[PDB]
Amino acid sequence: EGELKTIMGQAKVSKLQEKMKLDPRSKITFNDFKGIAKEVGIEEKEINSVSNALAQSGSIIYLPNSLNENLKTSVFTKPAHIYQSLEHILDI
Amino acid sequence: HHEGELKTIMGQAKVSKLQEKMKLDPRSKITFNDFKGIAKEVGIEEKEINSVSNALAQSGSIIYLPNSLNENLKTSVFTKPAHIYQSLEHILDI
Repeated sequence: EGELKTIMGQAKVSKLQEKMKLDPRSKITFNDFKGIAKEVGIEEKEINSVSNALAQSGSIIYLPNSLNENLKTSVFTKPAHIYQSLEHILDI
Repeated sequence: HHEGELKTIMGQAKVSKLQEKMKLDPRSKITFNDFKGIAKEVGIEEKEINSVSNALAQSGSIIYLPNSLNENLKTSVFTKPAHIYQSLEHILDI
């Protein structure tokens, strides 16, 4: 509702992005992503909404509906390389 | 979406390039119309801009407050909001 609450809620998701940049892993379980998010004050009640906003923003790749077991539970935290590689090998 | 992994990823790649453009742009505050222009430069249609701008705000990549009553905030996009987050926590100690 109010501007400050909005900005401060958003700041947590920015700190989430910061932590994922510094983590050396590029692929983590959703359970691990949940835990990093908790570290910056994002509760489990908000995690589905935050993951959907990060996926639509292009900031993570997360494919919970995939039939592949690997992809279904995995969060790609540095997707930029994946986007670039895909456009190159498929010549988009 | 079941079975749309490749379609999902490449649609996301457009918004990723939009965040790239905004990191490289030296401006830290632009109008929403300028933002729309930049998004269309990476191939994001007018029809998806409101959903893209919502996902970017919720992920903390922009500040965009269309419901504000301050006319300037209402039509402005903050493209490097990390400095604002940090400053706000600093000056209000929260």
